[PDB]
Amino acid sequence: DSSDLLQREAILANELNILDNLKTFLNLIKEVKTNLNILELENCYYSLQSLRKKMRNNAAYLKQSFNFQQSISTYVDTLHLELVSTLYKILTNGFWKITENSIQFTPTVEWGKDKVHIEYDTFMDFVAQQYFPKGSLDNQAWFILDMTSADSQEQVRAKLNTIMKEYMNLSRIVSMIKNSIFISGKEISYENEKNILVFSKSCVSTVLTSFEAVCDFMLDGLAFRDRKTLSYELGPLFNTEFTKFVKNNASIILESLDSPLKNLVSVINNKLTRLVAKSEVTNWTHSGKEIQDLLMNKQLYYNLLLDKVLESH
Repeated sequence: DSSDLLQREAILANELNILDNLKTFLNLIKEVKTNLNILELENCYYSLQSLRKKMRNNAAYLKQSFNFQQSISTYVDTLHLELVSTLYKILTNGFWKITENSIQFTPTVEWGKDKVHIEYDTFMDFVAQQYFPKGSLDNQAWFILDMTSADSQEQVRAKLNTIMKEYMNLSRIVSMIKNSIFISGKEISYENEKNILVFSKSCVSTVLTSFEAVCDFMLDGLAFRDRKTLSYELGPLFNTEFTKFVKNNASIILESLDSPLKNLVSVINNKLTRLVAKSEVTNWTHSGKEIQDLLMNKQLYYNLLLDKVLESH
């Protein structure tokens, strides 16, 4: 009974220490949650940074009984998922909306009930820094690594992985464009007002006009970031396939001196040239000389005919 009395006095002696400790944790969690509600999502990451610092450093923390301690560490986990999920929704469904035959981009959004202004470059600046600072996804980073619930961690990875794969490396956009340009019966269109690139199903004119849609979208539809990424990835192919197509349809494009397909071919040519300059890449070039010449000099048409004939002659 004096042991019961002792224990009771031990417990009470540690009470104010426990509540003070709890009070701190709640203040740090309040921080995370405040920032998340007011969509200060850059800050919110640093709020989680301090919190995971304090949790890593509290030696009492891991000594708390299983279920109680686990429930706090899981709460904070789902704040990890909440911040990333909010990031992913603003990105994959605010700045970008990519259906299976549309690609839409907007450099600005007014998000949530309180309608807060967010700018794509500012946003993508901190997102890159915090989650992909090496240029790829940091799988050894505390954000992923400190999480202690399997399902919420898998989900955080998945979301961050696709943000890299599809909204940084633009992989799906790159393949949608790749699978349509210069392919007969695959139409593409560009509505500059709503800034959407629409893929359809449906001649030499239609192919050129739809490749011009792609061009216009990259020239005028994108942030510097993504024009550069797509141009890096597609530029080589743009080059090979524009000219191959023009040469293959010479007799319809070049057979007359002032054929109306020449205006369109000219325009796409100067646009491809503006693209290289504008995207600032170095993996491909486009002076546009070869096409300017071909369109201007009838003899070059005759040369193609001559050349083609001599292959199987």
